[PDB]
Amino acid sequence: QLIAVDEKLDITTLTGVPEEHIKTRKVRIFVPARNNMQSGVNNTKKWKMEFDTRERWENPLMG
Amino acid sequence: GTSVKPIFSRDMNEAKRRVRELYRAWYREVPNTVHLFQLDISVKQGRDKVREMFMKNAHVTDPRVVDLLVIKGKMELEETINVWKQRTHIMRFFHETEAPRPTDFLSKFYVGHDP
Amino acid sequence: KVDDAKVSPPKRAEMKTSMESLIHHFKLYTEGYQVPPGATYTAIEAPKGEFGVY
Amino acid sequence: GVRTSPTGEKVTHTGQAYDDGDYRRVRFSDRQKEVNENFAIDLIAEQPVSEVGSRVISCDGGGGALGHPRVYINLDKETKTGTCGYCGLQFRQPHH
Amino acid sequence: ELVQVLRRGLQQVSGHGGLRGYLRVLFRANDVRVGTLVGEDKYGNKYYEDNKQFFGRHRWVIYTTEMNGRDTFWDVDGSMVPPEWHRWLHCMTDDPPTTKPPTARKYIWTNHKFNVSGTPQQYVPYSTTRKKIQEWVPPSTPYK
Amino acid sequence: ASATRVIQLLRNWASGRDLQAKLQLRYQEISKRTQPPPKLPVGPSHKLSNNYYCTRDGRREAMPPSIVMSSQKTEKKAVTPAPPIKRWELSKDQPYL
Amino acid sequence: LHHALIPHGKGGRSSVSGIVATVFGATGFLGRYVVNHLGRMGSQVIVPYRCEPYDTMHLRPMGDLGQIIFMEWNGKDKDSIRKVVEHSNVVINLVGREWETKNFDFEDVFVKIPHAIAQVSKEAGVEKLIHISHLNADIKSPSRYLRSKAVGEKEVRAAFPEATIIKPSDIFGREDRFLNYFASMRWFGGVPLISLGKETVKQPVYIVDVSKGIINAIKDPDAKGKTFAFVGPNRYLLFDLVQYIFAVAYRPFLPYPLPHFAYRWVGRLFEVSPFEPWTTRDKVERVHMSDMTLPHLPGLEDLGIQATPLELKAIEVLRRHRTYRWLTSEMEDVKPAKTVNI
Amino acid sequence: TRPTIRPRNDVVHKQLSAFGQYVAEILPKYVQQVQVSCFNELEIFIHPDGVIPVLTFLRDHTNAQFKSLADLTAVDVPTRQNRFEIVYNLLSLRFNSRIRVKTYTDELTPIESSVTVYKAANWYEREIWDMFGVFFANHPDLRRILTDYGFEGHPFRKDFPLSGYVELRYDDEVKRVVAEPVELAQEFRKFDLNSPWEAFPAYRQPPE
Amino acid sequence: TYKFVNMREPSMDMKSVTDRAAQTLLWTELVRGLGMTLSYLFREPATINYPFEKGPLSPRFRGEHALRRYPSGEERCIACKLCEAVCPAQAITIEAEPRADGSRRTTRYDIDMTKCIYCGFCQEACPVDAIVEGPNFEFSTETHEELLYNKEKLLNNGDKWEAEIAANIQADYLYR
Ligand SMILES: CCCCCCCCCCCCCCCCC[C@@H](O)O[C@H](CO[C@H](O)CCCCCCCCCCCCCCC)COP(=O)(O)OCC[N+](C)(C)C
Ligand SMILES: NC(=O)C1=CN([C@@H]2O[C@H](COP(=O)(O)OP(=O)(O)OC[C@H]3O[C@@H](n4cnc5c(N)ncnc54)[C@H](OP(=O)(O)O)[C@@H]3O)[C@@H](O)[C@H]2O)C=CC1
Ligand code: SF4
Ligand code: SF4
Ligand SMILES: [Zn+2]
Repeated sequence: QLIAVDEKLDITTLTGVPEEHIKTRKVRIFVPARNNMQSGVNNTKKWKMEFDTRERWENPLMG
Repeated sequence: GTSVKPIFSRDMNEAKRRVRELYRAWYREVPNTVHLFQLDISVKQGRDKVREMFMKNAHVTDPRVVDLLVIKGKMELEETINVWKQRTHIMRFFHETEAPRPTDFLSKFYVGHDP
Repeated sequence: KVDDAKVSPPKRAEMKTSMESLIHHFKLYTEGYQVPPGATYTAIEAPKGEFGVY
Repeated sequence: GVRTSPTGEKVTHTGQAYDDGDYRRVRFSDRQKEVNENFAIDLIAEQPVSEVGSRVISCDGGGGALGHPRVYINLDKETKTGTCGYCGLQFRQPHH
Repeated sequence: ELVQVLRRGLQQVSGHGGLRGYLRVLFRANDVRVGTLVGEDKYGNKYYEDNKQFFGRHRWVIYTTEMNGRDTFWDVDGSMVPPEWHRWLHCMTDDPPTTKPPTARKYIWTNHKFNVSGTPQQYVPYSTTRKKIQEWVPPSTPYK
Repeated sequence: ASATRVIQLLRNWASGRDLQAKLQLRYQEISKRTQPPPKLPVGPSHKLSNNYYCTRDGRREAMPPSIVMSSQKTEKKAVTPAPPIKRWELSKDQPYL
Repeated sequence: LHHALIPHGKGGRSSVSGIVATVFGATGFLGRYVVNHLGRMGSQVIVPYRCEPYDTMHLRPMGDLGQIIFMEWNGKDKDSIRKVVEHSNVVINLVGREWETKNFDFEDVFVKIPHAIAQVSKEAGVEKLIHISHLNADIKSPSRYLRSKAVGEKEVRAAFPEATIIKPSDIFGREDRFLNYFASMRWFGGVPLISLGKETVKQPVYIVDVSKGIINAIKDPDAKGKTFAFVGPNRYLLFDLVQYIFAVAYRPFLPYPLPHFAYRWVGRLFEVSPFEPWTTRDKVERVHMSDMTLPHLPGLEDLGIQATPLELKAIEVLRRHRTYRWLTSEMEDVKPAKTVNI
Repeated sequence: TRPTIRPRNDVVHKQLSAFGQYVAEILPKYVQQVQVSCFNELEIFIHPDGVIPVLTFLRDHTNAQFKSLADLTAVDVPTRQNRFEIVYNLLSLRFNSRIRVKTYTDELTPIESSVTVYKAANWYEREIWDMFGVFFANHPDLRRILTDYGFEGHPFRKDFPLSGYVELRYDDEVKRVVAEPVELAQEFRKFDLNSPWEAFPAYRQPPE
Repeated sequence: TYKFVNMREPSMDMKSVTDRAAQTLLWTELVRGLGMTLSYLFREPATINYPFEKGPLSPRFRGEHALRRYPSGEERCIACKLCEAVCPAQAITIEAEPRADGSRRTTRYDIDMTKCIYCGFCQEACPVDAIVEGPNFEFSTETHEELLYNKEKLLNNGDKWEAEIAANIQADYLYR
C-alpha cells in the first residue's frame, strides 16, 4: 500500500550510463538567448539542458 | 508518506533477502556457464566477476531501486541459463580488448583534454 | 498535390520566377512545415493487415 | 589550367595540396589522384561581356526553367560590369 | 513447320559471316541472333535492334574487343556503353544518337572510361579543404 | 510470339486455355518510350483576385481538443459510441466462390 | 611534430595516434597481432604484401576507413622497399621463414632483406625501426636459423644505429607453430624426444605479450638503441612441457627416446616436401636446444608488460586438438606442469 | 474553405462526446479527463490504478465493446514529474469506433499488466519495458524483446544518446565480436530548425 | 458486400461420387498440374541476355550523383546548402568560401555513397539544377573508400554523364 521511503531520488544505476559520463559531465541549465539576426522571441520560452563540449578532431580521410 | 508504492519489497530487509537469493543463483550458475559456453576463464574468475558486478552498485539505499536491480539481474541470469547469450555476450563483462584508461591527473593531462 | 505552398513545394518553374515561391521552397526544404500540436492514430488496411501510426 | 606542386602533385581548383612532409600522400602511391581539369574560374573568365542598352537587365542563366532564378542587375556604375550572382555572366552598358 | 525452323537456324549461321563469325558470337555473347544495325560506336561497339522480339530483347550490343587500354575479347562489362548509347540501350528513349545526337559541350569528356575499380586508376578519396589553423614559426636568430 | 503452330497447339492442349489470346510477354502493345510534352494544369488557388490566403489556411483552423468533464472543474438514456454496424450483404455478383 | 601527426581522440578505432607504420611481413603469425594492435589505436598501417591478395583479407577489418593500405613489394627489389617506407615514421620488420626455400635461403631472409630494409629506412628519414631476432641468436650456433639471425642483427645495427632489436623465445599462440607442433606429433603414435627431452629447458612467451611489447617499444622515447629479450615467466623442461601439452589436449602421451642421428635423418627426409615442410633438421636443432638466459638485457617488465603464464593461455590453443569427449573440459583441472625456476 | 481544408464532421464529434460523458459517469473513481480532438478522436485520461477496471469495462460492456486492442505504447516527457505516459488504442468492431486511454508512470512505480484483459498486450508491454524501462507488475514473461542481449539502458528515452554508448566490431586477437565505447568517424550534425516566430496563435500559452 | 471462398458442398449423386472416386484412384488433378507445367515448358523464357541487353528504365530513374555546369563552363552549385539540409541520411558535407573572383562557390562537397539512400531529395531541393542523380547504376567498387565521393569525383561524373543527364532532364523537367 505505502512504504514511505525517506531517501533522495537516484536512478543512476538503472539508466545504463557509464560512470565516466555521470561523475564527469557538467550539464548547463539555461534559457537560450535570442538570435541577434532576428527579432522573433519564440525561441526564448522554454528551459534547455545541454552538456559540456568535448574534443572534436579531423578524421584522416575526407577531413 | 510520500505516496510511494513498492514493486516487490516493503522494506530494506526483503530487498536484501532477494539480493542474496539472486547471488546464490548466480554463484550456482557460474560453473555451468563456464562449461556450456566453453569459456577460457576459471570458475573463480567468473565468481569474483559476479561479486564485482554485485558490489558495483552496493551504495543503493532505495528498496525500489534494489528491487529493479534484482529484476534486471534475474533477466540476465535467465538469458545465461537458457543459452540465449553467446560467448561474446558473456565476455563483454570482462573488457578484454580495451586499453586501461589511466586514473591519475598527470597521464590524463598527457593524453588529451578530457578530464 | 495540395495547392498550398506552405505545405507542398511549388513548381520548379515558379520557384525560379516568383519571390514568394522561392521563399516557400527554401523554407520547406530547409526547415519544413510546422504541424499543429496534437496526437492521432490513423490506421489503413495494408495488405498484411491494419497498419497504423500513432 | 592545372598547376603542379613541387612534389609533382596536381593542384585542384580549391587549391589543396599535400605538404612535402604530409604522410597522407601515401594513399596515392600505386594509384592516382582525382582532379577535375575543367577549372570553372578560367572557363567563366573566357566568356565575353554582353552590351545592352538598358540600365537594368535580367538573367536566368539561359533555358528558362532550366536555369537559375531570374535576377535583375543594375548597370548604372560605369567603371565596373554587372555580374550575375548565380551564373557569373557579365553585362555592361555601351560606352566610348 | 520444322524445315523452316532449321532454315532459320542455318540463315542465322550464314548471317554472322560464316561459321567462324557464328562461333565467335556464340562464344562471346552466348546468343547468335541477327538484327538491323542501328549504328556503330566510337570505341567499336555495334548496336542492333529487332522489334519482333519482346520488350527487353529488342535491343542489344556487341561489345568491342579492345577498349581504351585493356583487351576485352572475353571480359566485357556493362560500364563500357557511352552515355548516349547508354540512354538508347536502356529504353530511356526511342531515338539513337545517330538520329538525335546529344548536345556538344567543351567540358564533356571526349573519351568514355569504364569502371576503373581494382586498377591503378581507381579513385582515392581525400579532403579538398585547406589547412584550418596555421602555427607560429619561431625565428632563426639566436636570442643571446 | 514466334513459336511453331504445332507447338502452339501442344501448349494450348497442355494448359487448357488459348495462350495466344493472352501473353505474359509484351511484344508491341505498350506505350512508346518517347512521349509528347505535357501541360499539367495549375490548381484551384491559382486565381489573381479572390485568393486571400487567410480564407484557405487549413493549418490555422485547427484548435485544441474540446475538454469535456474536467475533474478539477431524468431520462438519461444509455448512449453508444456510434450506431451499430449494419449487416453486410452477400455479393450479388458472385456470392459463393 | 608535423601537425597531421599529432595524437587526437580517445585512442579508439577512429582516433589518431600519430603512428604511420610499415609492418613488413604483416601477413604472418606475429604480423596479424601487430597490425591489430596498431589499428586498435587508430594508427596508419602500410602493409607490404607479396602473397595473393586473398591471403591478406583477414587484415582489412583491423583498421578504420583508409587506415590500412596494401602495397605489393619484392624482397630482392630495393625500389619497392623505397616505395613502401617513404612516408612512414616507424618500420617494423617481421620477415622470416622457419624453413629454407629454393628461392630464399636463410641468408636471404634473415640477413639480406633486413639489411636492405634498414638501409632504405635510414636513407628515407624513418625515425624508428623495430627489428625482430631470436633469443638464441648465436654466431657459433649449430642452427643456420640462429646464425643468420645473429648476422642479420649485427648488419641491422650497423646500418640503422638507433634500431630497437627484440629477441623473443618460442612464441606460442593460436596460430603459433610451437604449441601446434607438439600437438601435431600425436598422429605418429609416439612422441620422439631426443634424450627424452630431459636436458632441454624452454621459456615460451605469449603472442599478445610480444605484440604489446612491440607497441610499447614504439611509444617509448628511451628505447632507441636498446635490445630486449621477450621471455615467459616460467621455465620448463621439454619433457614436462610436452607432457603438459598432451594433458591439456587430453591425448595419450607415449614418449620414447630417439638418437640425434635418427632424428636428424627423419627431419631430412621430411624436408623434401615441395610445400611447407612438416619439420626440418633446423627445426630439430632449435626445438632440442635450451633457451639462453640473458639477465643483462631488458624485458617485458621494463616495458610495463606482465608476462602471461602458459597455464592461463594454453587451453585456448589446445582445445582445438581435443576430441568430442573432452571438448567441454574446463581450464583449471589439469594440474600445471613443474617449472625448473632457478 | 472548400478545396484544401479538411472537412469537419459534426455528427461523430457529438457521438464521441456523448459516449465520453457516458464512460465518465460510469467510472468516476478512475477517469480524470475526457477530450475529443477536432479530427474526431476520443481520449480518456485515467488514474494508473484504473488500468484493469477501465479496460475490462471497455472490453466487456454491452454498449461499448472494444474486443480488439490496436496499439499500446509509451510517450516520454522528461519535464513531467511522472515521466512516462502509457497509451492504449482500442477498436470496436460492433460500433465501428475507436477510443484511446491514457495514464502516467515514473521510473519506479509499476503498472498492472493487462495480459489478462488482452492477449495482444503481452508483447507490447515487453517492448515498453525494453525501450522505456516501465515495469509491468504481473506480466507472465517480462524481458527484453527488441534490444541486444545484455544491453544496458533504454533506447526510447529522451536522455539516451542517438548513437548509444557502445558499438560492435570483430577483433582477430580474441576471435569474437567485441563491444567498445562509441567513437564515430563523423559526428551527427545537430540542426536548429525552429523558427523564432509563432506559427499557430490558437495554441499560445499564458505567459504566467 | 462479402463473398465466401470455401463454403460449397459436393453433390452425392452416383455419377459425381464415381467421378470423385476415379479422381482419387487415378490422380486427375495431379495430371492437370503436370500439364500446366509442361505447357510452360514450351513457351519462350522471359530472360534477357545481360550484359548484352539491359532492362527498361525511365528518365526519372535515380542513379549515381553528378555535379553539373552551365553551358559557359561555370559550375551551377552556389553553396546554398539546401541539399545538405534536406538529405534524410546526412550524407552530404559542404564547405564554402568566396572564390578568387568573388563567386559564392564550394571548396568541399562530399557525398557518402554508403550513407546515401538514393531518394532524390537533394536534386529536388537544389534551385539551380546543380546536383542531380544520373542514370548510371553500374558503379560497384572493390573497397569502401572508393564510395566516399569528393567534389572532384562528382564533377568528373558530371562531365562524363552530361550528354545523357541533360537529355533526361529535358524529357522530364515539365513534370516538375
Ligand atoms: C579428370 C578429368 C578432368 C581433367 C582436367 C581437365 C578437365 C576438363 C577441363 C575443361 C576446361 C574448360 C574450361 C575452359 C573454357 C574456356 C572458355 C573461355 O571463356 O575461358 C576463358 C579463359 O580460358 C582459360 O584460360 C582456360 C582454362 C583451362 C586451361 C587449360 C587447362 C588444362 C587442364 C589440364 C589438367 C592436367 C594438367 C597436366 C598435369 C595434371 C575465359 O572465359 P570468360 O571470360 O570467363 O567467359 C566470358 C563469359 N562471357 C561470354 C559472358 C563474357
Ligand atoms: N614464430 C616464433 O615462434 C618466433 C618468431 N620470431 C621471428 O618473428 C618473425 C615472424 O614470426 P612469424 O610471424 O611467427 O613467422 P611467420 O612465418 O608467421 O611470418 C612470416 C612472414 O614473413 C614473410 N616472409 C617470409 N619469407 C619472405 C620472403 N622471402 N620475402 C618476403 N616476405 C617473406 C611472410 O610473407 P608470406 O607469408 O606472404 O610469404 C609472412 O608475412 C620472424 O622474423 C621470426 O623469425 C622470433 C622468435 C620466435
Ligand atoms: S539522394 Fe537523398 S540520401 Fe542521397 S544525397 Fe541526395 S538527399 Fe541525401
Ligand atoms: S548542389 Fe544545389 S542545393 Fe546543394 S549547395 Fe549546390 S546549389 Fe545548393
Ligand atoms: Zn546568370
